[PDB]
Amino acid sequence: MQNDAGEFVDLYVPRKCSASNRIIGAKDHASIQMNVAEVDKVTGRFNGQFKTYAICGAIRRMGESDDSILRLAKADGIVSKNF
Amino acid sequence: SGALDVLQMKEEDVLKFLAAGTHLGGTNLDFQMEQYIYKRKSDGIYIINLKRTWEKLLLAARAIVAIENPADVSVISSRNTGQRAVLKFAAATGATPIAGRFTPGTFTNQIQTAFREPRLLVVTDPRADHQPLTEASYVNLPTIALCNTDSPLRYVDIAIPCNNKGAHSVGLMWWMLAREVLRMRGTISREHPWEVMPDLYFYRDPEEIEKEEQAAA
Amino acid sequence: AKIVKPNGEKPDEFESGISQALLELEMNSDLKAQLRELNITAAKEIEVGGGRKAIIIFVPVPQLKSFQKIQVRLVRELEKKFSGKHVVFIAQRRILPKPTRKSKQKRPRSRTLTAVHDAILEDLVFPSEIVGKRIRVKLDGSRLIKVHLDKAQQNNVEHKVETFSGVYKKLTGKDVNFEFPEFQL
Amino acid sequence: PLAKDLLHPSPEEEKRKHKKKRLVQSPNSYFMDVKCPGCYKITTVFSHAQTVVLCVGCSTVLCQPTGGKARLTEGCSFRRKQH
Amino acid sequence: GRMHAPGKGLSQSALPYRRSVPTWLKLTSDDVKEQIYKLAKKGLTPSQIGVILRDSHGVAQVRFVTGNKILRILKSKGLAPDLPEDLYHLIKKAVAVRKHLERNRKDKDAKFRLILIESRIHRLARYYKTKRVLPPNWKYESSTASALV
Amino acid sequence: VRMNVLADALKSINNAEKRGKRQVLIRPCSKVIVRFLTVMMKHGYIGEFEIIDDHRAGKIVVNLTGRLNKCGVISPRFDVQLKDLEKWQNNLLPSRQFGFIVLTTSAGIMDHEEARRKHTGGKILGFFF
RNA sequence: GAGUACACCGGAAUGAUUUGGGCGUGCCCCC
RNA sequence: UUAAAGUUGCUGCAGUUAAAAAGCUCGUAGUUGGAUCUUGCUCGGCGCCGGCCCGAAGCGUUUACUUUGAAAAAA
Repeated sequence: MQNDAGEFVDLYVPRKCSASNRIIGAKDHASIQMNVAEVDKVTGRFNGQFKTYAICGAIRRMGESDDSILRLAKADGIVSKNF
Repeated sequence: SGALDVLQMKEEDVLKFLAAGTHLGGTNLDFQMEQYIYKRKSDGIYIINLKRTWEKLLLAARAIVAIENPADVSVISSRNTGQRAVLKFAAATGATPIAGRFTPGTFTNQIQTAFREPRLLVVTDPRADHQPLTEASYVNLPTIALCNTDSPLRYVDIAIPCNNKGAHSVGLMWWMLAREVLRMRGTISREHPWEVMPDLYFYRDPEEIEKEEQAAA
Repeated sequence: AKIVKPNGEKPDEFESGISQALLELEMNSDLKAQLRELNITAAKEIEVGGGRKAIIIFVPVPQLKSFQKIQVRLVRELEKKFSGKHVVFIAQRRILPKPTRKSKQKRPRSRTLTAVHDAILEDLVFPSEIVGKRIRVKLDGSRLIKVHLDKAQQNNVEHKVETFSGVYKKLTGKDVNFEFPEFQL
Repeated sequence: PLAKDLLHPSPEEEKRKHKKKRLVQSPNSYFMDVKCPGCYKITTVFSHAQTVVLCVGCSTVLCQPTGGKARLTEGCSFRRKQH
Repeated sequence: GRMHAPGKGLSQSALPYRRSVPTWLKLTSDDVKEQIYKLAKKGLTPSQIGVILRDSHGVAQVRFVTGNKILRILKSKGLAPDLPEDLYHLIKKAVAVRKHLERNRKDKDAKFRLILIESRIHRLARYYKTKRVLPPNWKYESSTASALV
Repeated sequence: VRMNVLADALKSINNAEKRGKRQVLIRPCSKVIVRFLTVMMKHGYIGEFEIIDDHRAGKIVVNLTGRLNKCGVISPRFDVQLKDLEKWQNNLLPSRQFGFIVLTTSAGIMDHEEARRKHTGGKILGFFF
């Protein structure tokens, strides 16, 4: 949140879920810090950099986190295109 | 697995799948497994599509190798079908095993002796291990469950569709998941057959243990 | 020749030349039993995107059904005469104004803007009839209508979709792309 | 599911759905063409014929009314035809 | 749902998208118009004429081959009945039900059905009076069927 | 039976937004409805949307995002003035820094701030925040 | 004229000759 | 007597079990009702050679809604 002065005033900004585009509260303990390791294109070993995501707890509790992770892998191209 | 052609069925993994039986499942449909499947046939056995199983096995391997320290990966089993497989999986990778009678409050109650704060959970079966999935809600634990056609999809993050009722299927898939994570860690090459034994991760009954050790030397 | 006008304007020399081309085709071929009592109203010049061009043929409404059954050979004859200009047949309908309170007999709904545009889009693609239409409303506010056509008569129509888009952009001003579904039919 | 595409479905689930509940109005009927083996010419009969239909010439009946599709007389062949 | 019934039904015609005379059909407007003329001289309802046409003679819909529907042509001649077919069928059903009541006196359910039918015919007759189809002096009583069956 | 088509459309898209579905089917369609989501999509609350154009009342499929809280209607359509607009947005909105009121106006169906800055008003339709 | 297969002509390819039919336009009858 | 009374609820209450939906149906007012339709034809002016444009006597769907003005006693 900004103001009329021109500097930041809020204490911190919360994260965003990557499926329903909602925030994760400070007392919601079902959040995910999933990282998927992308590899080198000619060898296949781990390079060093990660690829992080976040899914809120209500999507887990309904049970659609797996297809959400599959769609994010489809968008990032980590999983195969035809599948 | 990526568009690069180094991480697919070479010639023999599909043959091992058809020999073990990781392709045919139960007899009831699930609404979260409507795409990891092809068709119900006569005798009522649903057939799981295999490339999707391979892609989520690569996805689970990537999620395991993505974290730097392997000592805080809790592998969980309670059923007698996969007691040996998770123990030798933790021996091969360096994971922390729990085999038989998972204690409630292991991740929640902190003053007890059996306490652990891990970072990743790897579950053999969602229906049998419904208690680690409940304890994975209160603390931020992502999970991977080797799911079936008759397994509810609750509090799960990566689902690998397979028949987790035969000992050969679970032993082979735990073994090749260990193979994939040691290949991605940078210790095992893809060019040569390194393999120790697919039967080395297999659970077997004491009666067949007795009769085959009496028949053999 | 065979060019008629509702008002008092003599047709220009280009449309007169294409009319004399129509008269030498009817004098050439043995179609004089039915093309003799048919007329062409007007034509225009359309500069589509790229190095191509196209023409629109205005046909009056009450004998359009006579033009439908002979359309399959006239288009081929005008491509064999001059292949550097794609031809289409468009029925000419006028648009009556809205009945505002500033300004009379009732305006029929066959002459309204939506009906005229629907009939023009229907008559624009004769060898492939419309099987479905969807409308895209883009983020800036502009609209986009996509047209689905049947799988029949695809070998000679797929190279005309840019010309169809150019004609419909020139006449109406709405961006239209064409697609070919195959699973339903 | 969470993210199911409604822009274009597979034709299989289009065929399982009810005709009013489809994405576009498509009937579940067609026109068929049958002929008597003892006769010579071809008559076009609707699929739900709903009444006793006779070929002109008064030789043989063709269809019998049922609850759904009409029962064809034996020895008569039909073709699925598209306009 | 229904008007006088508690049940709900989803069963009606579903006309296709495409508005075109089919290519396999080899009939113009004039011969099918003359066939409609002949079956009107037979003495059928527009529903019966339409189902006979689409059953035997291979037409998708008359509205897609002619410029209008059946009843406008039937009123363009002038032999179409002064009583519309819906309200005529309601009178026929009502007089059949009433004739069932003068022999079965102790039948309350059939009396209830007759009350529902009289409600239907009044509700349709006020619409036909509103749309200026019938004379305003026309009304239906319990003993007026011999003038209009 | 169905009387307020916009109320049914906004109840359906509110249920779809609550359950996290990315797309939803709206069975009838109107110019007032497509203008209402034109206002919403110009304001950035939603994304792309198609119109299933057929020979009946059309169908609308939308590409929802997570920037939407609630869609509502005001039934029946009360008329407002420029004086009473602040009375409506004081008790109909969660805050004075965001959220909009869509009302029918002779200059076009549009939000409350444009109607304030061109000095006209009319009958009310609904709200979104 | 038959319409399940047949007895035949006028256009058009090469001066003169003519290539199996059916009406459900796409698969059905005689080899 | 007013606020607290969101215990008179138009904003803004309740009707399975605390106060409560007629036994059920039909039925005239009253209420609420599906989608679609994008300005011109007798007198004379700021200019000019029988004339161009503009101005205008006359007319150019009625309603609700919305916006600007008038008229609106003082305390």
